[PDB]
Amino acid sequence: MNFIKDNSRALIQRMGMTVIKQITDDLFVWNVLNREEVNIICCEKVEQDAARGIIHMILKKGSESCNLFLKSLKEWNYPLFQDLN
Amino acid sequence: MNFIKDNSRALIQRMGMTVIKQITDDLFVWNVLNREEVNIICCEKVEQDAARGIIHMILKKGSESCNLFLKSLKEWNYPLFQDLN
Amino acid sequence: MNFIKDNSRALIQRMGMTVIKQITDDLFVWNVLNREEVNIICCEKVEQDAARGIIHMILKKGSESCNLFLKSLKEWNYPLFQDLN
Amino acid sequence: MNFIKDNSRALIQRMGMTVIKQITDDLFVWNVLNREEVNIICCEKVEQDAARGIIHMILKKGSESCNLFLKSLKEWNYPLFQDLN
Amino acid sequence: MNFIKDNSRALIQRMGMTVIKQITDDLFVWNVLNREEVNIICCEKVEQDAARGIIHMILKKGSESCNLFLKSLKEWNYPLFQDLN
Amino acid sequence: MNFIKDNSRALIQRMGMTVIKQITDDLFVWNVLNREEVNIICCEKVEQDAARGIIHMILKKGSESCNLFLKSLKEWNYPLFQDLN
Amino acid sequence: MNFIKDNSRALIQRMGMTVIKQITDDLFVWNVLNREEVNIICCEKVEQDAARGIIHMILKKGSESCNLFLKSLKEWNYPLFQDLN
Amino acid sequence: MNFIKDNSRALIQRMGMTVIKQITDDLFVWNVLNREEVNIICCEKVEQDAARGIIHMILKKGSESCNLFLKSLKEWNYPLFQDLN
Amino acid sequence: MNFIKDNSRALIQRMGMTVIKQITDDLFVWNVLNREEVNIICCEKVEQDAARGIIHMILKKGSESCNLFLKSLKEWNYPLFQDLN
Amino acid sequence: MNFIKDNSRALIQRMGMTVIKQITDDLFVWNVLNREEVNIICCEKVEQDAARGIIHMILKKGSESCNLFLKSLKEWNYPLFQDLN
Amino acid sequence: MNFIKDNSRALIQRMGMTVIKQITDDLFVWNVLNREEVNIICCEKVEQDAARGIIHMILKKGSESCNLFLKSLKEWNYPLFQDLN
Amino acid sequence: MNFIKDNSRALIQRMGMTVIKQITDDLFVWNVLNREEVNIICCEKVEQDAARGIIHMILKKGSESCNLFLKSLKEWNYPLFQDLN
Amino acid sequence: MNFIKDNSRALIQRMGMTVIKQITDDLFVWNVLNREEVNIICCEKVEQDAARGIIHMILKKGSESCNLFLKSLKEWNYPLFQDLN
Amino acid sequence: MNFIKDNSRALIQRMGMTVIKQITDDLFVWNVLNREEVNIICCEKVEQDAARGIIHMILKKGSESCNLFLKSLKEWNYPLFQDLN
Amino acid sequence: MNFIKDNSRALIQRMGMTVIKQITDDLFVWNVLNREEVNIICCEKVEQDAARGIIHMILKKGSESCNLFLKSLKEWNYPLFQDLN
Amino acid sequence: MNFIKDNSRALIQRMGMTVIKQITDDLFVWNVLNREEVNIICCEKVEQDAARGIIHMILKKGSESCNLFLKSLKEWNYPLFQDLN
Repeated sequence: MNFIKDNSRALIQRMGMTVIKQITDDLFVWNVLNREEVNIICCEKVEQDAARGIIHMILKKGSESCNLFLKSLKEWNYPLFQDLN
Repeated sequence: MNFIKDNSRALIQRMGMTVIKQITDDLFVWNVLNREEVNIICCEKVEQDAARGIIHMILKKGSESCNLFLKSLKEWNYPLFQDLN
Repeated sequence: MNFIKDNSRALIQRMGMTVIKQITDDLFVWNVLNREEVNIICCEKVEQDAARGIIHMILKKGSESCNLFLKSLKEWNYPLFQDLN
Repeated sequence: MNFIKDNSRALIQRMGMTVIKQITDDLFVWNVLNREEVNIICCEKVEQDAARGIIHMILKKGSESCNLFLKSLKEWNYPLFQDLN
Repeated sequence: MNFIKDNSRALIQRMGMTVIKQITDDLFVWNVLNREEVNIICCEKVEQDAARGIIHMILKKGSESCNLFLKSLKEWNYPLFQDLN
Repeated sequence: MNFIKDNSRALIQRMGMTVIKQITDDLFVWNVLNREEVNIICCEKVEQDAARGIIHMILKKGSESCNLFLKSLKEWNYPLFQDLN
Repeated sequence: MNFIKDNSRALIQRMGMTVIKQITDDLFVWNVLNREEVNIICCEKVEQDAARGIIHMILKKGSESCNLFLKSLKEWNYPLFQDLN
Repeated sequence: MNFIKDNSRALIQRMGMTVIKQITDDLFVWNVLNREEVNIICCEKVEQDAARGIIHMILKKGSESCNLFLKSLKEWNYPLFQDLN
Repeated sequence: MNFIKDNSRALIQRMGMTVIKQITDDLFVWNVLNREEVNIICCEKVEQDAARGIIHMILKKGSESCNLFLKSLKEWNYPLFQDLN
Repeated sequence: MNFIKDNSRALIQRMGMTVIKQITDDLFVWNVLNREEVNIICCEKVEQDAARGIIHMILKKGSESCNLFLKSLKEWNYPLFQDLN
Repeated sequence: MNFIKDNSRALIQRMGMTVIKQITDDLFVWNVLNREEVNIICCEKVEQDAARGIIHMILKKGSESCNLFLKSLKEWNYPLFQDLN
Repeated sequence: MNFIKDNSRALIQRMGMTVIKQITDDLFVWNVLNREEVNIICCEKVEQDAARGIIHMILKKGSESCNLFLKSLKEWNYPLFQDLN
Repeated sequence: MNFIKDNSRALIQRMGMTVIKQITDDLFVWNVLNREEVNIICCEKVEQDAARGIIHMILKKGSESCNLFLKSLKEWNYPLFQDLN
Repeated sequence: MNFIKDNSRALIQRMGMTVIKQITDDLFVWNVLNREEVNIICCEKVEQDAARGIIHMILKKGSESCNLFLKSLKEWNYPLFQDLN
Repeated sequence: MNFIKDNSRALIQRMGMTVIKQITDDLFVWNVLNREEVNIICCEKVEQDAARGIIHMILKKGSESCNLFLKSLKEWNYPLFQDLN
Repeated sequence: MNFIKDNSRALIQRMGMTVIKQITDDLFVWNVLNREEVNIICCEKVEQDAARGIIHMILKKGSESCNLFLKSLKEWNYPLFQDLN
């Protein structure tokens, strides 16, 4: 995805932990991330580090699986994604 | 395996450490890698280096033992293997 | 132990940190693990990594000392060990 | 359980703390969760985090032990489970 | 201390947070634990984790300093220590 | 700063978390620490560890930026800074 | 760059890990460092070692690509770069 | 120092991380360890490994600089040093 | 190749190990280097020595096979190759 | 020693790094290994390689100095040495 | 041995260093290779060179001593020896 | 062979040691070179000298035995032999 | 330098890696060691070997360039250099 | 050259291998030494022997080609050449 | 020396590289071996070969200079020299 | 000796350099070969040539001095001498 890579500087900044545990919920229900790739993200204390944990697991997982993150970002935390565009 | 060799440039890139410790779990349970060939992989810090550690232990171990890696890659980290095809 | 090795793929998955700090309690009281081999396990953040930390310290410690783990798994977290069989 | 996994996005959202301390009561009386796996759940402040604490302790504990959660969800908080179906 | 080590499985279970903040009070007044070794114990949320925090700071601090814990356990929470013997 | 370095043993001891989240407020408003260097400090549980987190981010940030910490310590928690001198 | 080389003794000292993971974010978005040259930096535990990891990847990458580091150092951690001049 | 070397087996065992970050505070204020030799110690996860990190930096730093460690061990964690003698 | 030979003084200097293990990945997938000619390169500790290991295996392998190195250098580590021209 | 040589295949397998840094502690306190012969062992990443590092420094150091290893193996990691016999 | 000689082209290719240090362990315990004939093998950096080091020490050592290598290859690295046949 | 003789100026130049130890592997398995005619080649330090060692042992060994070298050069180091034609 | 040569037995012993990467920082900023003579030092695993790597690059580089090492040893690791005199 | 001949006793002593592989890089780029006259130098293990290998290939190659060595010695390893004068 | 010659079979066996680089340190500080006679010893890969390198440089260097080796062997690696007698 | 002469065709073939430097160690300690008759053997590069160097120095040195070779061949490299009989 070109969108996630170009906005990755702000998506590791303004994202926030309270939506990261909600986005990685929908990424697990849709069988993208397994349980142990959630525990890599959600166990890190700083919200910027868990934001680095998702995005580098998105960009390795194809381009069609980048969408299911971005569909989960337009549902949870829409005012970021409205301002991100 | 022709599949692992041709995709080895991307499989050392998009694989990720969180699944490498999960794939080398199933490779140990199925008696492919012993314990000391897991410690060569999982002790390396960069996730790209542990990805070079598995694949060069796969390609030396036959062709029928390449499958048990690839069966473990369609279970753990399927959105890579879906996008890898 | 043949039982721990064959189920090691699921025992690093469904085990959970809340019982790992309870199993390695009973492994320390029964003088299997010393204190520094508990700190290797319990300091790791992901619950799958501490689960890899116990099991690879069990399989190196004999076969009769594998039982004291498995006796501690039928006391703490029995619904796993009921479903594991 | 396929039911808990597919509805896990909504079950960490609409569940609520007042029933989570009541469901983990029945999970303790039926010897699924011990006391220390209740203290992992009930000590977390946000009701969404304790909801993530139960469900990831259910999915690791077999499939037959997923039912005793779901029997406790049709007794306590039935209007969720009526609307969940 | 042989007594604390042998009962450490139950002392991290039945102890309880409400006495752990009272025992580590008397351990601070008697100059065993400083303030920062109380903050390691009392900031942990689960009462079993703060119980692991005291006991592993007792067993490292000599054998004569194990007594001042045990004198503080026969004053605060005597019905445990009565049933512990 | 010679003042912060010489008193750093007591400033990681008597500082306290309730003022550390107030000092790192004024350090963020004055554009010294960004948001992610606050999350390194304030997410640590022990108040001595967050006190080690500020001071080692002060001493790396110049000498003129050490003052804005010390101006924020004479406003918030003056009875320490009165007794520190 | 003459500026980075002459200040490299202090830039491996006062830089700090919390900005190094933020600078190497902007170095990746601007296509200077790929992902595996971030994992060489950010996986090292000491903040001085990750600071040696960036700067020796800057000085090998041209002189015009030294600027994009220095533009990212005047945005993230400006009080260093103000005091560095 | 003959005292630190002979008790180094127990000083890497019973020391504990909560005092190691307090001893290496006083070792930095007294200009023995610089900042990067603290980051070698305090970034290691196991408390036994950070205890190996101090003592092997003491025994290389003279004999008169071994005292300032031992003066900092009779202030912080005296019940060890009382029982160590 | 005239380009690799003339810039070989800087290509053994500014190249870096983190891209050398990535370039020799693409050189192996495209059947230029076999596995044992990668192990000559990647096992050498200094990044300048592995850079001498690739280039002297390029210049012996034809001129049309020099391109596949240079195509792999415009993909991995482009800011060198941008500044190299 | 006939015991160490005959069991050297399993002692480089089931030993584990967490006890190797504890055995080479007691080997240093008893003046068998100096500091630089510990750094040969403990700096190697794989736990099997540090296990090869001790044993080949034992078998070169006499037969009476093989005992002090074996006394340190019956104290630290007794369930191996119980199962080793 | 006719088997080792005919497969020596692949046994210096697919063998791997992680099993070569494990095979030459069992060759030393069974008194085939002494210590200095292990140091000829295991000190070579490329895994293909240590594989040339074993096999040319096997073929000089009789035919009955070729078996103890091949018994150690059916225990360590069986998926090669399964695919080798 | 007319092909080896005419290209012998470049085959002692661009060949490389890493393939010379691989070609003389296949020349030994096919019973062309014995072991002592490999030790004449592979013990020479410069890769150009071992390249002079093979080719002058090829041209003395018939013309039909020149092919088995050239079949081993189209398998190992094909990009030379592609560019050699 | 007579001072470095006479104390070279202790300077390869008590120096330590954490200051060797800091001394060779200042030796690079002052244009004594280039980058590839740092990679010879800092890539060696044992701290005694990197200490042998600096000192034998000092004694070959003049006598006036021995001072810039010794000025960097009185800034970084002064308690050694205080005890060295 | 009179300068190289008179200082050849010290230039085979204080030169060092890490610059010899860097000087013979620039001697190859400037078409003085071909590849096989580098392999005579750089394959020798002792750094004094490779230093004898360059200088006796300089003094045979004219006097105007002695300069390109000496220009490469004032760029790489200037503190020798500063102290050599 | 009669002692070194008679024990030279075991001193090239049980000595070990980690003390050989420490003994040849003290042999250089005491002006026995120059730098180039250390590089003959320490550059050899097998620890038995560097042990042959010292002893044959001792026996050529007088009998009074054999002592300074043996004084350096009773300081570094005393448990050999205790068992050697 | 009739045994060495009749097996001299295989003893110059299967012997190997790693034991030849170990046999000529024991031949020197027992005052058979002096130092200069070791340097004739061990300086030859091919292991078959050093094997021709020992045996033709054995057969000239009596018959009772042939035994001390053969006693040193039943200690070092016994699996040859077991298969030689």
